Amino acid sequence: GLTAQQLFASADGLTYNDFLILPGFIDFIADEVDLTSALTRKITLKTPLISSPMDTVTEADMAIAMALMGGIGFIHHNCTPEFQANEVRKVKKFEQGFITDPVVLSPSHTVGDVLEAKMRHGFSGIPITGTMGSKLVGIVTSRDIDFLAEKDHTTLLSEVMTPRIELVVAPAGVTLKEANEILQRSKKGKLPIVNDCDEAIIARTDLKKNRDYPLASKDSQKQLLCGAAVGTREDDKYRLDLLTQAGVDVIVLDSSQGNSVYQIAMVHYIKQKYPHLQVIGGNVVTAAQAKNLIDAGVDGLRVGMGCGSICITQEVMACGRPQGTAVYKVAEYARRFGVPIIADGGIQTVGHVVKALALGASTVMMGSLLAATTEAPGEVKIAQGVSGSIQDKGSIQKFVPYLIAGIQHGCQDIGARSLDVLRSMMYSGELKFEKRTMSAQIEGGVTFLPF
Amino acid sequence: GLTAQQLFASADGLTYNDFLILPGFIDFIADEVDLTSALTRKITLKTPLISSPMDTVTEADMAIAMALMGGIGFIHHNCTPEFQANEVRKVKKFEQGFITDPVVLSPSHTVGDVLEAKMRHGFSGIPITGTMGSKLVGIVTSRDIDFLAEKDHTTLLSEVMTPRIELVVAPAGVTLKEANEILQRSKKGKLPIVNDCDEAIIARTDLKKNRDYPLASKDSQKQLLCGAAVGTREDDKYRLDLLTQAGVDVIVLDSSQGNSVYQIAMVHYIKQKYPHLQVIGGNVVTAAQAKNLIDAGVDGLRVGMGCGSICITQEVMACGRPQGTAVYKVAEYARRFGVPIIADGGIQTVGHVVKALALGASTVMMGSLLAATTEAPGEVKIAQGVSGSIQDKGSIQKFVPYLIAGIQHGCQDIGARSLDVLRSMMYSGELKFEKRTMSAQIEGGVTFLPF
Amino acid sequence: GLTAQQLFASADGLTYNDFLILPGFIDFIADEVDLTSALTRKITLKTPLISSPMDTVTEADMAIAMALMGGIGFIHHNCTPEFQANEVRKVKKFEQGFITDPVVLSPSHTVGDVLEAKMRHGFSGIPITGTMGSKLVGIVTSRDIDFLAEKDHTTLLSEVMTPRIELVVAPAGVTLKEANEILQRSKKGKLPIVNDCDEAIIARTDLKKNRDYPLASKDSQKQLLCGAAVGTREDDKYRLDLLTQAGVDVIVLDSSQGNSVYQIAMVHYIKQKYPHLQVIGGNVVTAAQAKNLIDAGVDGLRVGMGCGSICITQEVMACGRPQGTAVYKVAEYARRFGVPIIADGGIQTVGHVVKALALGASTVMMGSLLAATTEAPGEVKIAQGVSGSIQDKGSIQKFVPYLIAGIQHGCQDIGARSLDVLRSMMYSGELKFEKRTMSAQIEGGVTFLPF
Ligand SMILES: NC(=O)c1ccc[n+]([C@@H]2O[C@H](COP(=O)([O-])OP(=O)(O)OC[C@H]3O[C@@H](n4cnc5c(N)ncnc54)[C@H](O)[C@@H]3O)[C@@H](O)[C@H]2O)c1
Ligand SMILES: NC(=O)c1ccc[n+]([C@@H]2O[C@H](COP(=O)([O-])OP(=O)(O)OC[C@H]3O[C@@H](n4cnc5c(N)ncnc54)[C@H](O)[C@@H]3O)[C@@H](O)[C@H]2O)c1
Ligand SMILES: NC(=O)c1ccc[n+]([C@@H]2O[C@H](COP(=O)([O-])OP(=O)(O)OC[C@H]3O[C@@H](n4cnc5c(N)ncnc54)[C@H](O)[C@@H]3O)[C@@H](O)[C@H]2O)c1
Ligand SMILES: Nc1nc2c(ncn2[C@@H]2O[C@H](COP(=O)(O)OP(=O)(O)OP(=O)(O)O)[C@@H](O)[C@H]2O)c(=O)[nH]1
Ligand SMILES: Nc1nc2c(ncn2[C@@H]2O[C@H](COP(=O)(O)OP(=O)(O)OP(=O)(O)O)[C@@H](O)[C@H]2O)c(=O)[nH]1
Ligand SMILES: Nc1nc2c(ncn2[C@@H]2O[C@H](COP(=O)(O)OP(=O)(O)OP(=O)(O)O)[C@@H](O)[C@H]2O)c(=O)[nH]1
Ligand SMILES: Nc1nc2c(ncn2[C@@H]2O[C@H](COP(=O)(O)OP(=O)(O)OP(=O)(O)O)[C@@H](O)[C@H]2O)c(=O)[nH]1
Ligand SMILES: Nc1nc2c(ncn2[C@@H]2O[C@H](COP(=O)(O)OP(=O)(O)OP(=O)(O)O)[C@@H](O)[C@H]2O)c(=O)[nH]1
Ligand SMILES: Nc1nc2c(ncn2[C@@H]2O[C@H](COP(=O)(O)OP(=O)(O)OP(=O)(O)O)[C@@H](O)[C@H]2O)c(=O)[nH]1
Ligand SMILES: Nc1ncnc2c1ncn2[C@@H]1O[C@H](COP(=O)(O)OP(=O)(O)OP(=O)(O)O)[C@@H](O)[C@H]1O
Ligand SMILES: Nc1ncnc2c1ncn2[C@@H]1O[C@H](COP(=O)(O)OP(=O)(O)OP(=O)(O)O)[C@@H](O)[C@H]1O
Ligand SMILES: Nc1ncnc2c1ncn2[C@@H]1O[C@H](COP(=O)(O)OP(=O)(O)OP(=O)(O)O)[C@@H](O)[C@H]1O
Ligand SMILES: O=c1[nH]cnc2c1ncn2[C@@H]1O[C@H](COP(=O)(O)O)[C@@H](O)[C@H]1O
Ligand SMILES: O=c1[nH]cnc2c1ncn2[C@@H]1O[C@H](COP(=O)(O)O)[C@@H](O)[C@H]1O
Ligand SMILES: O=c1[nH]cnc2c1ncn2[C@@H]1O[C@H](COP(=O)(O)O)[C@@H](O)[C@H]1O
Repeated sequence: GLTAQQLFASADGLTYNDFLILPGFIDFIADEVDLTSALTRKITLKTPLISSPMDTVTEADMAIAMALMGGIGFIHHNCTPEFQANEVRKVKKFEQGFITDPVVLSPSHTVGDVLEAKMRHGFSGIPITGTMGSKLVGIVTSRDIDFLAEKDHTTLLSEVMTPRIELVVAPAGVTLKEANEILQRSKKGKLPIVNDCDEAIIARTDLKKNRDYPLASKDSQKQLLCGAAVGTREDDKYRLDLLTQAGVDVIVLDSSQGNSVYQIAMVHYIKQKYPHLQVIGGNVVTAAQAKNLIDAGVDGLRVGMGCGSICITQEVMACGRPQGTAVYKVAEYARRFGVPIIADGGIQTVGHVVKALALGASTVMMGSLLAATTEAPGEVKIAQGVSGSIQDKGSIQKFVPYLIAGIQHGCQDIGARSLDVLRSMMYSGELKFEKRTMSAQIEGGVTFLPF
Repeated sequence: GLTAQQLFASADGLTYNDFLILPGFIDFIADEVDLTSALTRKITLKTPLISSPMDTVTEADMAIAMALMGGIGFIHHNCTPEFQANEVRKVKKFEQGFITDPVVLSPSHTVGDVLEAKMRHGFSGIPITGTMGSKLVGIVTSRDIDFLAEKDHTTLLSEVMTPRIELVVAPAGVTLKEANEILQRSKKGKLPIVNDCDEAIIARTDLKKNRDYPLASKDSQKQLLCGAAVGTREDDKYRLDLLTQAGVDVIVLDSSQGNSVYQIAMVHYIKQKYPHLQVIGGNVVTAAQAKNLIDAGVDGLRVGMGCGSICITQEVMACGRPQGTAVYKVAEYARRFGVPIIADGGIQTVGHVVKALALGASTVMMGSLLAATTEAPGEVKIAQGVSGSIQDKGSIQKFVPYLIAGIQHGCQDIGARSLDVLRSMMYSGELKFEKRTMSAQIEGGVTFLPF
Repeated sequence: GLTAQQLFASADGLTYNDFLILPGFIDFIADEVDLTSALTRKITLKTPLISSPMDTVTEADMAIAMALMGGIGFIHHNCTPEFQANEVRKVKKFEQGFITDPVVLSPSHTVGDVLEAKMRHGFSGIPITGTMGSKLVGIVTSRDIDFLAEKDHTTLLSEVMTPRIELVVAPAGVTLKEANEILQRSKKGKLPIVNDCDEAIIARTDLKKNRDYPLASKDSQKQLLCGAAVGTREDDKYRLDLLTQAGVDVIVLDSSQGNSVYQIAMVHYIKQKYPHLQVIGGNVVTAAQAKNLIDAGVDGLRVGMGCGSICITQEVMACGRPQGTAVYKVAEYARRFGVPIIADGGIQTVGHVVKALALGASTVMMGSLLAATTEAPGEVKIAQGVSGSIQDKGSIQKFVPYLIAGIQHGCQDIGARSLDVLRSMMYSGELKFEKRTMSAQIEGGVTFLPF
């Protein structure tokens, strides 16, 4: 076949469908290939898959799911800054380990107020001055509240709490694993971490979820990694603070055409106000474009212009690049400076994901391929997109594993035991390509139900 | 408008789409109308809706769901008798109240065996001679087993059980509400009901589910009502016993054409071997047909021939009846002997359900309208059906409430405050009808998403 | 429901799809219903089904098949009279019992001539003056000829015949059953029936075929009943003789509109030149039309005008009648004089056949429904038909039994144990009908594969 360099020296407009990969020597099982990949210069993920920040794709629910499956979710603009910050708060509060700021109450409150807290925040389990300085009086939970009816709005916590002397508690200074051990071998669900003066909390739901989700992408504090997209205008500097107060780990600068003085200024702003925050540059399709955002200190580069399944940018603008050529030509340069690429748009099926991953992309952000799932949101001003529709596609819980299995099988029967080794062979020529004619693409095709 | 008698005196082939109902005097809210209806002569349901016993509709999962929503599910033939009995067992074991036959173990077993029981039967909580005579040694549960790894298959229950002296227990003789009270005000999930000699169990999951499902159709023992369809041949008499050992409450005799000596013999067999079982006659579309099955002592009558969304019986047979005319003409006679009718086939939307309910049907069985949901099964020999397909329709949990809301709104704006009063007015003329021409049906029609 | 008289008193244009039959009391198995029916006043058939004489439906092969399945075949006009007579000869020679005119040879012939006879006539087994007066010299057959190669065209029958002294033979005067017994208990295939002077033949193939085809419609001489369609012009009187020399049993007078002086003249000609030949009148759709052909002495009446699946007669002519109304109104009168009716055109599926049989038709003739089968032929001048096409439909051997099964099931679940009792009930009101609206026909409908 043809090496990547020889394939892309043709100067043709090679998208993904314009070439294939010649298979290799299988030497391992379909479940042994490692999918480890980097979302950012200082964030590593188990699943290279990402969810694109669009109004009908990525909100708190999709971010929760995609962080549980080892990926990540980026939240969108079509909402108020307060709404975006609230969604990020939900994402980071889904699974938390140390519950350092419970929904605390004072013994003067009422079971009706406990029910109100259950509705508004979701938790029926809340410890009972009503601040993070109160020596425990007790705890309330579903098993203390549930049977009460017609009397909740008139019953003090006095009649239903658990007096602390009956509680099991732990000291302030024990590590998380030790607190988990004390919780596990206490046959109870909540272990308040208390100070020597008797003034955080760890739950069992977090451990059950750690069981249920082996690949969940968690931070150093056992909270789901979350990201957010911040614009380039002046107003964006209040949105950025309102959200970074929520602790977003990575931000993608949202812009159709990335290379500009404006995004460079926004970078120089972020990388000087919050030096520990990780940034992703704007959509570039050229090494000359990416040079500026790399010199600006950016840690990752979104790649793709006009190749979206919902994007008519080429039609309306006469600018862009073929998807696969852009991805290869940009990643071959970004790789020189440790900057992950993200192939955005153009991905219709798992073969496209595998092609993009082999072409240099350290991760892959997808849009419409993830839309219409049960977790997705919903049930002059020249335009650049179409208000399309997609058929129902089920839950991410069932869908993402299909993609992971497909990528692993592809790596198996292409001969790569890891997504790093795959790229190594590609950049060393041990992996081979061949172009496809329209008749060949016709040949390679055809009630289909993969699961 | 036209009374029901005057409408059906026309002798025309009036299906549901061939007439409408003139609205009346609204005097109440959309949520005040009562939907109480009888599935059988001695079974009353909260939701008149039923799920038809077909290979791609009704299995254990669908029956569980439809019993939770106040309806009922009938299990099909396309499987072994053992499979059908197992499915009925699952349905009756989903929510049980008194757990009279737990998955009991002996202290000589192993945590690996507890995990095996969790996988095969589903419960991780099981009490520990290992029979229903053992004085309790302890109990095991997720909070006793979960943290164990690489040692489960070599650890006796000695290291992990809860010694009984630490357990809370109750005496044998307390009523279910008292046992529930002791469980609720003990802050624990399992209360073994023990004899005075210290040799059943009630869980908290049943009470949580009773909270979550107010309208769940439960028997006198707090187990979901379940049904099964048994044929008419000689072999069916072993299937009938193998399933009635599971405690099916109601049986529908499955046959295209009901009136026959064969179904009469099967009736006379059931109603003399298991006199307490309730039977539903075969598909009849005529009062003369229904006379025989009524005199045979049957308690309910399935109605509908050739009107199924997947049925080509008229095309292949030249026999049947128009759906609405059959339903009215048969129910007007069955009503004379307290026998509920079931309108089967011909129902595409909620208006059809409302029409059938107004026409006399005490309940309504549906096929394709419920197919393709997340809960449904799957992902010469002259034929009478087609292997069709349906688009995804989501979960029953979300779908059935749409139907209940629609039927309630229909009753509201037709002026009926209950499904009994609706039928009373219909049979007394206070409810009025009018025929529709093809142009009128064209007029009354038209991206649609009801929820 | 509605009696036939009340249904057809509506004066509407009721085709088959415009009403249904209400079911009744099943009292027997699906294979117990008798399908005996009369093709003509003096021909009774086991299978009411007939094949219509059209260029693309009925030739020798189709007639052979449809006579084997208990029906009959009528041969067409689109060919020379010699061709039609030859086709009838093939039909009557397919299975023959007494082979009274074998392909006889003289011992001076050659094995090459035996092969030539095998190719031209089909039989490799022929007895060896070479006329029906020769005292047998021997017989030749595949087992005497097959191994010979490169020498067949130069070998006399002397080297290969079976000398008569080695043959088993029977006397002239034995009945067919006795000769068959002698053949069966002789362990050989051909038994020459010889005169006392030692000057017919029976094969084992005829007995094997009598085994394989229990319902085959055979004449009094064990030859397949065959028919032919003869025009009404002057030239047709030579075609009639050229074919009646072949022994056609029944003739259908082919004409779009039957009632005319020309067809009456043709009747009066046939019924006076060949008084033993049975005739079928021209297409009538009215009792006033049928009166003339009945008084002309006709023995059967083809019914149907403009209702063919390939006929545009109404469109081009403004004349005809609705199919079901015509069939009922004509058969109710013809029945008065023992004349079978034949419902032609309008039968799309088995339900149509059942409806027609219930309506009075003693038989039914089909066109396109039988076209495209493996047995069918092929692989100003105002027009009245269209050169349409049909999808492949398999062999008659498999397809006819499906129709028998369907008609029998229809009779079962409509409550008729015989096609005579069905008609008797219909004419006495024990069978009931109901009209269908367009919405009802829409309801009763829907990858379908009946076998
Ligand atoms: N990459 C793709 O495939 C693609 C294609 C089309 C659209 N999109 C997405 O749709 C959106 C379109 O981005 P956009 O750049 O058009 O929107 P934008 O909000 O960044 O800006 C819109 C217009 O204002 C300009 N602008 C940017 N920052 C400005 C500032 N601070 N002051 C003044 N003008 C400023 C832009 O150059 C552009 O002309 C983004 O979400 C983009 O990612 C993506
Ligand atoms: N009413 C409708 O809308 C409709 C239409 C078509 C099919 N169906 C369903 O499809 C199936 C078809 O039922 P069916 O009656 O054809 O199937 P079946 O298994 O009851 O019997 C098939 C055939 O055998 C006969 N039969 C019945 N019991 C028999 C016995 N004990 N011994 C011998 N023969 C016996 C029947 O009369 C029929 O001819 C059923 O599930 C029926 O409900 C329903
Ligand atoms: N039954 C149906 O639904 C239907 C409808 C249309 C056509 N067909 C078939 O197509 C063909 C059409 O028949 P057709 O009557 O048009 O053809 P035909 O050859 O019988 O006669 C054609 C014309 O000649 C006339 N004619 C017939 N015999 C005559 C005679 N002896 N002397 C003088 N004139 C004579 C007829 O009246 C007609 O005008 C037949 O095979 C008919 O059965 C059937
Ligand atoms: N309470 C609690 N403990 C956690 C959570 N996540 C990890 N831990 C604990 O932190 C330690 C990490 O163990 P791992 O097996 O590596 O856990 P993991 O979350 O699957 O993997 P990592 O994210 O790589 O740590 C153990 O003591 C875990 O019980 C969490 O969400 N809640
Ligand atoms: N109580 C509490 N839980 C929090 C908070 N923030 C995040 N969580 C997470 O809430 C998750 C579920 O804990 P709980 O709400 O107690 O769940 P539970 O044990 O099923 O309790 P109930 O909701 O009473 O049924 C855990 O993963 C916690 O990390 C917080 O402020 N308070
Ligand atoms: N443990 C347990 N108790 C139950 C169950 N169903 C009902 N009960 C108890 O039986 C009594 C019935 O109370 P209801 O409010 O009528 O319960 P429901 O199941 O919603 O309604 P019904 O089915 O009409 O009894 C109460 O004491 C319930 O707690 C069940 O599944 N499990
Ligand atoms: N233990 C037990 N439960 C049963 C049995 N049959 C039905 N159940 C039902 O199982 C349901 C769930 O109870 P549990 O198994 O305790 O569920 P849980 O409290 O979530 O406990 P885990 O399954 O250990 O997580 C209840 O509604 C019981 O009625 C049985 O034989 N044993
Ligand atoms: N020999 C012969 N058979 C005839 C004739 N007319 C009809 N048949 C039929 O031919 C059919 C087949 O008989 P055979 O020709 O002997 O068939 P076979 O036994 O397979 O013999 P081979 O053709 O030699 O293989 C029988 O059903 C006969 O009735 C005729 O003139 N001669
Ligand atoms: N050689 C020969 N004998 C036949 C044929 N048909 C019937 N026979 C004989 O004639 C007698 C009639 O027996 P049946 O059982 O009535 O035969 P069938 O053809 O199945 O039925 P029928 O047509 O009613 O005579 C028996 O002696 C048969 O062997 C035939 O095609 N060939
Ligand atoms: N540390 C503790 N020591 C003693 N009792 C406690 C402690 N924490 C909570 N409790 C009380 O005992 C129960 C401990 O179990 P847990 O906190 O998991 O309850 P829960 O949330 O109701 O369980 P579930 O949600 O699974 O029904 C609580 O319901 C509660 O009222
Ligand atoms: N009657 C009892 N008295 C004392 N301890 C009990 C009793 N029944 C069970 N236990 C032990 O204490 C716990 C009681 O809570 P429960 O039975 O609901 O646990 P669980 O099923 O693990 O809860 P969950 O499934 O909601 O996490 C069990 O985990 C168990 O091992
Ligand atoms: N009456 C007879 N007596 C003795 N031999 C006979 C007689 N008729 C035919 N034969 C010879 O013996 C064989 C008798 O069997 P039969 O006539 O069925 O042969 P066949 O047609 O070759 O059989 P098949 O076609 O099944 O292979 C013939 O092949 C033949 O040459
Ligand atoms: O509204 C729009 N107009 C044009 N391009 C868009 C729009 N919204 C998102 N995009 C881009 O198109 C991508 C979607 O690619 P997809 O995975 O093929 O759906 C996004 O990740 C953005 O880069
Ligand atoms: O396979 C089949 N052939 C013909 N009728 C069927 C078949 N299966 C089920 N039916 C009938 O058709 C009904 C389905 O009606 P639906 O609600 O309109 O789908 C069932 O309840 C049965 O009465
Ligand atoms: O060429 C034609 N033009 C008009 N009618 C025809 C023609 N050929 C046959 N017919 C009639 O149409 C019938 C076919 O009916 P079918 O079974 O519905 O195909 C035949 O039996 C004839 O009565």
